[PDB]
Amino acid sequence: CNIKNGRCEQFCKNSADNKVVCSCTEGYRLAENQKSCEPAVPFPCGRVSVS
Amino acid sequence: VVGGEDAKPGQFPWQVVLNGKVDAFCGGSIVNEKWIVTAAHCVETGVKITVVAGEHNIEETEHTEQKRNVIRIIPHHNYNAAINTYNHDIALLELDEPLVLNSYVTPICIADKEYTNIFLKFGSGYVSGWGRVFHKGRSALVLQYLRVPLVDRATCLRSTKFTIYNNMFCAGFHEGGRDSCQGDSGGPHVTEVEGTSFLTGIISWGEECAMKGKYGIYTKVSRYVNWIKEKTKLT
Ligand SMILES: *C[C@@](*)(O)[C@H](CCCNC(N)=[NH2+])NC(=O)CNC(=O)[C@@H](N)CCC(=O)O
Ligand SMILES: [Ca+2]
Repeated sequence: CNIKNGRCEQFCKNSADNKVVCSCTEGYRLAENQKSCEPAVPFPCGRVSVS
Repeated sequence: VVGGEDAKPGQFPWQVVLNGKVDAFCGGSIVNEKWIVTAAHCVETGVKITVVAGEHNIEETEHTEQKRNVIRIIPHHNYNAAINTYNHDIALLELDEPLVLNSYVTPICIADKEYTNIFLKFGSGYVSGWGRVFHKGRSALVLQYLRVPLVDRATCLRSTKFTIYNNMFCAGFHEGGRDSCQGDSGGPHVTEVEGTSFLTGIISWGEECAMKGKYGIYTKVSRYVNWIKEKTKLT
C-alpha cells in the first residue's frame, strides 16, 4: 500500500505475498478491477451530483 | 468564513445550518438520514434547535430545503471535562424524521481512524458555512467555502497562549485574511479523495478570525470516528 495507496481508490490493506486488498466506504462497492470504487446507491456519500 | 467564495447550489450537499434562539448560529454535516455531526459548543444547553439541510441562501427559498427538529443531542462524553478548553468539541444530533437524500441532501463519508488521519495529512481541506465574513462582522447569506492548508503542530503551538490538544489541528494561512469564524462552528472540514469527500475536521475555535499569525483550530475527527459510527447506527 506503500506507493500511491496500492492503487486503491479508497482504502488499502496489506495482505500476503506483498499483495494488496482494496476496499470502499459505505455506499460504494469494490469494482471489477478490484481497485476502483463504484456507487451502490442512488446518493452515495461525499459526491456532488447536482453538476 | 472570511475570505472565501460563494458555493454553488449542491456543491456541499452534506452541509446543514442550525437555527434556534439565534438563527444560523452554527453549522453541521449529514452523517446519515437521521444524524448530524456538529460542535459540542453549539449545543451546550439543550434549548430547542432545528436543522436545515439543502440550504444555500438563508434569506431566499430554493425549494431544496429540508427542515427537521432535533430530538436527541449527544455531546462527546469528555467535552467540558475541563472547563473552557474546547477539547472534544464534537456532538451528534438525532433528527425527528429522516432526511430524504437527493443531490442537495447527501451525507459526508467517514473513513476509519487510520484513513481519516491519512486524508487530513494530505494537507488541504475545505471549510464551509454561513458564519461571519469578517471578524466581528456580518454573517453570510450565501453558503461560503474556503480551502485551508494544514499547519504544522510547532507553528500552531507558538501562535497562541491557549493549549492545542492532540485531539485538535490547526489550518489556515501564514499571511492571514482567510479563515473560518463565528457562526461556522460545527461545520465540516473535508478532504476530497478522487471526487469523494471525507470528513476530516469540525470547525471549532480560534482567536479572532483571519488575523495574521493566528490559525483556525479544528476538532480532529479521526479520534472520534469510532464514536460517531457507534452512536449513529440505523436499525
Ligand atoms: C462556536 C463556533 O462558531 C466558533 C468558531 C470560531 C472559529 N474561529 C476561527 N478563527 N477559525 N467557536 C467559538 O467562538 C469558540 N470560542 C472562541 O473561539 C474564542 N476563542 C473567541 C470567541 C470570539 O471571538 O467571539
Ligand atoms: Ca434558502
